[PDB]
Amino acid sequence: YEHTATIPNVVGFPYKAHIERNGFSPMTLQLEVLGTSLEPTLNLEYITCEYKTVVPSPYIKCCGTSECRSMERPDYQCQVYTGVYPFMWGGAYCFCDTENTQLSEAYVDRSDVCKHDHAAAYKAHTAAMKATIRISYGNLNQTTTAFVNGEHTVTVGGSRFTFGPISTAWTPFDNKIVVYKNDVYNQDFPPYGSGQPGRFGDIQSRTVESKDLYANTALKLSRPSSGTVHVPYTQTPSSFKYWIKERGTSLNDKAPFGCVIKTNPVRAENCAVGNIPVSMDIPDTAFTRVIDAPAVTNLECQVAVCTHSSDFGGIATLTFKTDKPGKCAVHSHSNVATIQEAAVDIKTDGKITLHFSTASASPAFKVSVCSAKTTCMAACEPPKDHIVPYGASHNNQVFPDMSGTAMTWVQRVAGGLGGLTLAAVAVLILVTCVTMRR
Amino acid sequence: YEHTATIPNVVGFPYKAHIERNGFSPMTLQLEVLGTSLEPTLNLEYITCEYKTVVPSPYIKCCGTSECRSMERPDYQCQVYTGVYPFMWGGAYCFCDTENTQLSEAYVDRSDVCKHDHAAAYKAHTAAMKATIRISYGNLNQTTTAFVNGEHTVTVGGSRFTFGPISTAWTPFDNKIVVYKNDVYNQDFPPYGSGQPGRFGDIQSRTVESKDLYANTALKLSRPSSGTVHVPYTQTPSSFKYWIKERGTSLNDKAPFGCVIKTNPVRAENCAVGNIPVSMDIPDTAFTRVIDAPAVTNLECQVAVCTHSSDFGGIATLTFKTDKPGKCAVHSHSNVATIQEAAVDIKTDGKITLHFSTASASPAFKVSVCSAKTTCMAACEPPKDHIVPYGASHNNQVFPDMSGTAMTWVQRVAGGLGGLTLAAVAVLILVTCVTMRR
Amino acid sequence: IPVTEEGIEYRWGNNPPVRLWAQLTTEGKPHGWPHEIILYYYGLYPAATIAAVSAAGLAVVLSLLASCYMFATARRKCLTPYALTPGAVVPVTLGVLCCAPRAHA
Ligand SMILES: *[C@@H]1O[C@H](CO)[C@@H](O[C@@H]2O[C@H](CO)[C@@H](O[C@@H]3O[C@H](CO[C@H]4O[C@H](CO)[C@@H](O)[C@H](O)[C@@H]4O)[C@@H](O)[C@H](O[C@H]4O[C@H](CO)[C@@H](O)[C@H](O)[C@@H]4O)[C@@H]3O)[C@H](O)[C@H]2NC(C)=O)[C@H](O)[C@H]1NC(C)=O
Ligand SMILES: *[C@@H]1O[C@H](CO)[C@@H](O[C@@H]2O[C@H](CO)[C@@H](O[C@@H]3O[C@H](CO[C@H]4O[C@H](CO)[C@@H](O)[C@H](O)[C@@H]4O)[C@@H](O)[C@H](O[C@H]4O[C@H](CO)[C@@H](O)[C@H](O)[C@@H]4O)[C@@H]3O)[C@H](O)[C@H]2NC(C)=O)[C@H](O)[C@H]1NC(C)=O
Repeated sequence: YEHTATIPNVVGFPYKAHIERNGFSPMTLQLEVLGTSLEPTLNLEYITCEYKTVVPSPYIKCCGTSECRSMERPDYQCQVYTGVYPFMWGGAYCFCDTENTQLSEAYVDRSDVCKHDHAAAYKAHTAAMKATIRISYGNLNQTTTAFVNGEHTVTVGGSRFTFGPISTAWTPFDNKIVVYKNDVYNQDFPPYGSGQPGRFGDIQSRTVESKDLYANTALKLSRPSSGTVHVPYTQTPSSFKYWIKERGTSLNDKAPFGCVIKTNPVRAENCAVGNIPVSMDIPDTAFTRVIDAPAVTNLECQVAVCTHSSDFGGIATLTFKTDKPGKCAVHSHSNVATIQEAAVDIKTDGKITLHFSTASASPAFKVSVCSAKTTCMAACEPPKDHIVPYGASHNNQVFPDMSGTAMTWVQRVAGGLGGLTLAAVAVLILVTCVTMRR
Repeated sequence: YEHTATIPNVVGFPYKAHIERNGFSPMTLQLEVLGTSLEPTLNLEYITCEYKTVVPSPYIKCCGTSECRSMERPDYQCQVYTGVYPFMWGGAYCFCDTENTQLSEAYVDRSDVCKHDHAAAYKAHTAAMKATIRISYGNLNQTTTAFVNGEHTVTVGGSRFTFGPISTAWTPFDNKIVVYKNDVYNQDFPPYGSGQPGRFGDIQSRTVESKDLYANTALKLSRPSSGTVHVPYTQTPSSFKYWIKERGTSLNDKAPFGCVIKTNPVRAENCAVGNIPVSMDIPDTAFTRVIDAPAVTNLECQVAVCTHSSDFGGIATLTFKTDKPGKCAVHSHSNVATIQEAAVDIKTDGKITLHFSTASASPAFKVSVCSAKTTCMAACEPPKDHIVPYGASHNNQVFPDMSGTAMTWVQRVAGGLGGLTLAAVAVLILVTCVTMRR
Repeated sequence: IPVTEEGIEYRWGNNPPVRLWAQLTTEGKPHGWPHEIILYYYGLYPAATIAAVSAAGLAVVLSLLASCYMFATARRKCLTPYALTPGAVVPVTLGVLCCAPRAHA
């Protein structure tokens, strides 16, 4: 047998779907999502660490000179001086007055902890949403996971399900992503081969372990002063230690739809957007034949309380004329109220209790128990608590149906002057047919 | 200095870019593309091998009965049969005539050598084009690789090139990829969890070494015939060996724009479509000043042959009047004809030839040697060949613009017929004022 | 095999593939008479050369009548007012306008 439905995407919200077919009792399902990830389709543009400049020991020469080297290295820069007088610790050091040069050399590379802590820069062009729906019917509760696109298909017990494509294609990321340790940043990073000193991306390597480092940290190599032995230089500071402080927040603290952002297989888990379509394949050995079901006649419901609270704040009472005990399956044929627990146990006496939940002042929902229906009407009252710690179990709908007390006064003003308007027409119809001819 | 050009996307075809700024000599360039390989962003969805039906020796218990264990394998099929009589080689087997059961089981798993040869089903939704360009100017001759998008930047001599985004967004991969050994079949394979017996994908495991094998090959058992210790089983044969021989041709052998298709990081190299915008950053240490450049005057152009052949059919004797020996950089300025060698030397007497390649009956282009311009003209003839092994080296422009033989007869008719239509309009003013005034 | 202009590749047996492009030859004769210049543009684009020559033919017969229709209109406005009233047809105009009132009309 085949059946389709759509469920809203909010987590911790048991949805009920109703199945009707000729020759069997009606049956209700219970789909309830328990988690939802959203992994982008990554590719590392580059990776960023905190650099290390290695200035080796400066090589003097006491009589001759020396020349430049032109080695191959990321930000290599060496240049030789004229005659300097070292004067190390006791007396002089070359024992001349001039013609004693001092070659200086400096370069940069990646860190030593670059494989441990690092910012990782990715690109999010597509995304594949997973889910963790649990499924409840009869005496069967399972919990399966499935990629939410309209072709993957999973089986539960003796039935099979598949989940359609997500309605929208919205991402909390953008096409740019920065992953340091626990905080993806939605910032348009500067691209590869165009790093800027001081700002994020001063050193850039294509993957975690490779050659071909890229760096322009503006390394300048000045001239040594009077008679001490030191190699001085100047450099713009490490960008990556500015970005550890000057980072404002994460993206976990300014995500749009209230979604936590984990980091290690970079994720966007538990969003709240759109709705998910389903497809059912319940076989025939799950229903009950109509002979085995308990026959129900003469329904009549009668409300008691009905507050507007976000939980199941409403209790109804129903009467009936049965013939044998059994187990029915209730359902609501409106999006105004949602009856809880779906699986009542009918007995000999004609009296059961339910629990529903509305959001408007006057409902008009209609209840089917076992192939028999009736309609319920209530007069409801607003609650008192302003801030509640849990979510919303109803559907957001505020409209009195047709016969609420707030709309009954409308029909006693609409029929009043509207019935007097046609009476002013019916005078003119008589006048424009009697004394247009006499 | 900054300059933008749009090279065509033809593999193995030189392009001349020409730079003219204030004060310096005119300088040509010669960019040439060598290879172009685009790859989609794959992600494996399942892996298909052969299967291997395992079945153990059958179990016969002749004193009493037995029952099935009902474990969980992919296609685990137990069925116990009633009273048999085995007839082993020496006499009977189990010393009775009835009341003896026989437990027969068989199931399926993945093949032995599955990690060696295996089909793989990927997904093509984006692309990522790389290229390989020979850059030539002066004494600089290098070859680099870069991603073709507006974010990657390569340095060659001292400049910083950047190749723009592709005009089109065309991929010969539709959405989906099936790779076996050296070939992609442009297929629409069934998704993970919808295998069909005999058609492709009856064995779908999520990756190579993981668990959770999926298989529906319709493994049905039957009872042994009368008196032989065997076990019969019937099931539809291997789908994977259907696909090795029923495959017509890969996408390699029917790709649109001359593409060839490799397989290991699945890709499709040397595809000739669209055009690439570039961005140039040549510094001022590569040009020459107009002081050192030889001033060239008194240009003149005449041709002798002008064959329509595809390579460089056509010679051009060109004279001038110089003062100092030096070096020039020729170029055209119209897409009717293209000029070879781009940098020809000079001599005191003006006698230098050129090799153009046009594709029209009467070309009319214009040549600049060292900021010294002229035009040319030709009277071209068709060649006596039909099929050529090499490819073309001319932009297609079939239009004999304003001076040829095919234009002169048009100008005499339309300049001779139009002169007698407007002449009657002169008579329509000449006579009609004299009649009307009289 | 039809080799049109962009070439083919073809593989025979187990040899490497071979690519062959098509040259741009013809049968006519360029740079000559106006009747043999149409055949040069006939091997090149054989179906796009009839729709070109018809609009170069329709533009000739239409613009030739529209000069004579302006001649016969301007001929009429110089012969008519000398044809209403009884009077001579002034043979100075007879050399210019070969007037149909010749001899007894
Ligand atoms: C349908 O499917 C499930 C399969 O698991 C089965 O029903 C589940 O039963 C388990 C227990 O067997 C339920 O899990 C636990 O229920 C406990 C009972 O709740 C009481 O206490 C809480 C807390 O005060 C009250 O709010 C509540 O009103 C009850 O009085 C909980 O205490 C457990 O809490 C755990 O998680 C919370 C976080 O949510 C932690 O803070 C706790 O420390 C603790 O770790 C937990 O919820 C489970 O809820 C049931 N699932 C259902 C009903 O969907 C059934 O067997 C199966 N149906 C059939 C017919 O077989
Ligand atoms: C710097 O820039 C220059 C020009 O801009 C480039 O120089 C050219 O490079 C190519 C390729 O390296 C050269 O082509 C080679 O020519 C050799 C000799 O040519 C003769 O033989 C061929 C074949 O019959 C004739 O067509 C031709 O007219 C000559 O008579 C060939 O022997 C080479 O073939 C080799 O390679 C191929 C595959 O590549 C093999 O199949 C062959 O067996 C053989 O091994 C090749 O065809 C060309 O001659 C160079 N000069 C010019 C003026 O074009 C540099 O490549 C470039 N870069 C540097 C220097 O790094």
